[PDB]
Amino acid sequence: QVQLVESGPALVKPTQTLTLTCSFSGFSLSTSGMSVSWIRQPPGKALEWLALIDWDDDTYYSSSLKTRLTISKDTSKSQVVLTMTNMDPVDTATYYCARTLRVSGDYVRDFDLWGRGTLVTVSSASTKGPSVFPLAPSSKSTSGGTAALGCLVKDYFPEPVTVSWNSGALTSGVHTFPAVLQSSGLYSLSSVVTVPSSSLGTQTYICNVNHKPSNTKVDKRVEPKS
Amino acid sequence: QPVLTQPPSASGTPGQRVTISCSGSSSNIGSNTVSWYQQVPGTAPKLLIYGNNERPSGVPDRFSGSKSATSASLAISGLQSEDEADYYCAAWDDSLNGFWVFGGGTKLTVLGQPKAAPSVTLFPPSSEELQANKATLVCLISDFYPGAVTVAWKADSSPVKAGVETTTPSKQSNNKYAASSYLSLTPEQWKSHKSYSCQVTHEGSTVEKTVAPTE
Repeated sequence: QVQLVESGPALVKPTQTLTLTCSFSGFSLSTSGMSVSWIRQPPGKALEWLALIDWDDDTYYSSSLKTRLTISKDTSKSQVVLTMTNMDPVDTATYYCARTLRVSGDYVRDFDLWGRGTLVTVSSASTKGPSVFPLAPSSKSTSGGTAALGCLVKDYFPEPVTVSWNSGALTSGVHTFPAVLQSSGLYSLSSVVTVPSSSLGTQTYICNVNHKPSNTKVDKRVEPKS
Repeated sequence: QPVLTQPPSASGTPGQRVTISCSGSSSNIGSNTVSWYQQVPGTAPKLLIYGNNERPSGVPDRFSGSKSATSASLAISGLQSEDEADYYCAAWDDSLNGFWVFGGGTKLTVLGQPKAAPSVTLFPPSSEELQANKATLVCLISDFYPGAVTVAWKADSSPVKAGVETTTPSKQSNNKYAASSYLSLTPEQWKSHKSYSCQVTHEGSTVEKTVAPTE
């Protein structure tokens, strides 16, 4: 019921300003003992707290990054906004918003709930949407009663891409692999689903690829090989 | 950029009690409560311990936190496989107008887990890609443990390294690992060989899959 949902640009150019928004529901920031923070995590590295705003509008900031940051809230919109100036490639990270809660008669629960986070990449390279190709199941490539088919999502930038199958109706046997970062600086990934070998003839399979950074979605039908 | 000091890694065998330390200073851990967070690959951190060694609903009491002077510790008793994750401590620092400090994180390994051979699925270039004047072979590798493989590609029977790109292994939900490898070719190269193969080596054994253009 409590939700924290981060949003903002997937890609920022060096020296530019980043603005992120946390849209929350299920609780009120004006409630005594509530606060919301932004915390970031560079890929494969540690969490780093950036700023916090509390129910009384008091703000706190990272002592090392303070000069670059502003945090504010909009009661009317149930949003908390972070601004960070002079972005650099080292600022590429997943940015999370997290809630803190004090329950009367108990110690504070710091960062008790976290959003899913939003990835921000700082780069001079331009956005590029993916080319999506079907990976059709072959007759020599079945595993007895099951077969794997998939889609290749080639040459996109920046991350992330998400993939579902049959508009979410097909969930069993789905495996979307982490992307490869090519030497070219573009990414590719693949998603596969395992289905009954006998179904290939009668069922329609469609991968739904979402590349939010390029505002692109592709639904690619994966036809039996012929 | 202040950070509480944690060891980069910790390990134990199932059933064991494993501890993870977190070292700070008088103005953070020395003066304030330490919390702990668990982060499984691919997800946001979740609060594990807060306040007076308190646990949010859903966190078993075999996770417990302690603190003394300027260091804190997370003890995980009755170690289980699902406990594999990165663990972070955090504490407020009263100095410099106030700020949060997080630890550098500790990756917890449960050792002695059963080996598992990789499943390999190999796809040839699609007709659609070939008609766009490109060719990519896609080798998907799943369900292996431990999480280290090497991938080699062959054109016919001979090694090919040019055009190969391979991911680091990544932990799946089941604590096994997955990886993928891609071989970029021209459509002329694809068509001019009898076959191409992806060979995955794991714990001294190999699985090789082959595709051919004529198929």
